[PDB]
Amino acid sequence: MKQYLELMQKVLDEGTQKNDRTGTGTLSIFGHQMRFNLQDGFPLVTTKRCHLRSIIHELLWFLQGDTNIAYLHENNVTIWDEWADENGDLGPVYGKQWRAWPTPDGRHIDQITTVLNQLKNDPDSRRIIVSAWNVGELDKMALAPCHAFFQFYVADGKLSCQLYQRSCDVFLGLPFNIASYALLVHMMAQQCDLEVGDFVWTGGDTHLYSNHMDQTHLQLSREPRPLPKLIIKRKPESIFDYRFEDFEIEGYDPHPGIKAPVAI
Amino acid sequence: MKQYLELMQKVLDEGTQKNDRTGTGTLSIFGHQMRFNLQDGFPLVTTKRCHLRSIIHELLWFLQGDTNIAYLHENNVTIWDEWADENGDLGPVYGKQWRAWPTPDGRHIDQITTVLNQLKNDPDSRRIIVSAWNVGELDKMALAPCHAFFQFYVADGKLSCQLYQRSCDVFLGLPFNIASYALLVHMMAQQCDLEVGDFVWTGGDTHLYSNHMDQTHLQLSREPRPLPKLIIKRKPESIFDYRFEDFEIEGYDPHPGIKAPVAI
Ligand SMILES: Cc1nc(=O)c2cc(CN(C)c3ccc(C(=O)N[C@@H](CCC(=O)O)C(=O)O)s3)ccc2[nH]1
Ligand SMILES: Cc1nc(=O)c2cc(CN(C)c3ccc(C(=O)N[C@@H](CCC(=O)O)C(=O)O)s3)ccc2[nH]1
Ligand SMILES: *c1cc(=O)[nH]c(=O)n1[C@H]1C[C@H](O)[C@@H](COP(=O)(O)O)O1
Ligand SMILES: *c1cc(=O)[nH]c(=O)n1[C@H]1C[C@H](O)[C@@H](COP(=O)(O)O)O1
Repeated sequence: MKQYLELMQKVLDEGTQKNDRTGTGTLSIFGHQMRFNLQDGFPLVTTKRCHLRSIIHELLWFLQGDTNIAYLHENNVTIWDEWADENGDLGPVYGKQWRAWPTPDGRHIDQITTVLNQLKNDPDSRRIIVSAWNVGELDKMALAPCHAFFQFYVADGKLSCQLYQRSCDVFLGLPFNIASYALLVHMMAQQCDLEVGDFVWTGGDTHLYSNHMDQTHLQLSREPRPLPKLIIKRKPESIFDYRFEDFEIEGYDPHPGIKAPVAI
Repeated sequence: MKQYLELMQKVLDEGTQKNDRTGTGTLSIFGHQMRFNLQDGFPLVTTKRCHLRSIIHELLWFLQGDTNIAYLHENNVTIWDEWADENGDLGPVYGKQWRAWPTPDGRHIDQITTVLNQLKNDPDSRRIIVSAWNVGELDKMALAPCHAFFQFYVADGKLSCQLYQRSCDVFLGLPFNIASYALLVHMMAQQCDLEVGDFVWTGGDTHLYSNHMDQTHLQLSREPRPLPKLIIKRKPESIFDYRFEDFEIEGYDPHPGIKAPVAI
């Protein structure tokens, strides 16, 4: 989509070569922001084919508060397999922090129903935030939160969200991370009787792995297609009540898929 | 500064009227990014005289892990007075989270020592982060962290920093918060023998209070002037050892100060 392909060109035009944790090497920029108006269409990348099925299941998993991959395995999603231990555990990553952030005096905060209650009862709050960056449990996590912190905002009956992604693999994770949060914004807005506004993506270390260069130029030679449309077929009683079958993407005609190795 | 006045105008042309928690009223936008190259000069606003003494003592108060305004008073800095209790405490705000984030099991993480050790031993890390947004202690704080989360980055021997500020009073808090983190970048870079890079500012709810319209219009009438340069006179033996006397600003020629009421 125009924003995404301009980001790729930007990393190529001004990225600095950097060595990294996995030993693969990246081309990197620091600091970027893009905005997607969710009323223009659902932001699912069309210059390569993305698997919506994996995106939806991972988001339903996060919302259930789950951090073990068995659910994802029951649904034929293997995107988190490489970081899971022998028991299928990833440690207190996203789902646990969203649904049960532990306090130092023995409580657990459910940040997702806190946010829902804020949007319903106090939508002009400047504190409507969900953080996955829990400094005291970072060491128990298989991988530190890439999409770390996000904030909601309501203006003129529309819900907007801004995500700070501290680390971003542009080719592989970012198509998935944009679609996932746009989906979350449609579900929140449906629960609060709000319209969808903007998804704003802000990035920290935004990079392209050295072994993704050919597939990046191949993708960069393609014209974006019209954006698909998201249809939710049901309003569940709670945001924790949605299921895969409630969503319908319409009009998605992508270019061929492009395979790329994930750096572990 | 060009970017600062540009944001100021953008909030006026684009802002939506919001009833906020103080019953004052704001015009706000959501999602904004600004980039300051620290090689070009220290970003202290010149279209109004800013008081650097207050900026320095607050940042030094933060690095000492102190949340009691007694120290600020010892140095006659009055900025946090309206939020402290009968004993001068603000609760576990900025300073406490930066130097002793409480783990669920009773320990504390010093995020500043962690960051110094990462910049020295692993500068390619994509995890060099300080979070003041401690979900389990927010209810104890007099005001929730405005400048909430920040990340360091190193490329080509230069140290960059991005701040995510979830709530921003453009006229009062922002000149102050920008100078504050530019200063911290200069001190970290000196301790880690790096050159300064970019200070990237990203805002969430970015606003102008209804009772600052006149002084915002006054400020928008003034030509920005060349940026000052910062000199750190002494190299302390740790980042916890700077003192007010070690910093000099040079070439700071501002337009006259502009007085404006704070919303409490
Ligand atoms: C280096 C690295 N980059 C990543 O983007 C990344 C992503 C996740 C998890 N995640 C959020 C994923 C999103 C997309 C993925 C992926 O493997 N995509 C394949 C297709 C998988 C499928 O069939 O659905 C692809 O798009 O080619 S994995 C975990 C660690 C990571 N590590
Ligand atoms: C509504 C609100 N807006 C703020 O910007 C704000 C800022 C702080 C703390 N802070 C970050 C402060 C920075 C600057 C301030 C101020 O009143 N400045 C005056 C005079 C003080 C001085 O610097 O000598 C000025 O800049 O002229 S207060 C606390 C609560 C807030 N509340
Ligand atoms: C992490 C997880 C996700 O959902 N999407 C992402 O883009 N990533 C990427 C970022 C980086 O390339 C790697 C995580 O490694 P690190 O912790 O930043 O070193 O996966
Ligand atoms: C908070 C403190 C700071 O250092 N900088 C800021 O700009 N502010 C402002 C933001 C907002 O106007 C107010 C805090 O109120 P709220 O918690 O956002 O409702 O102070």
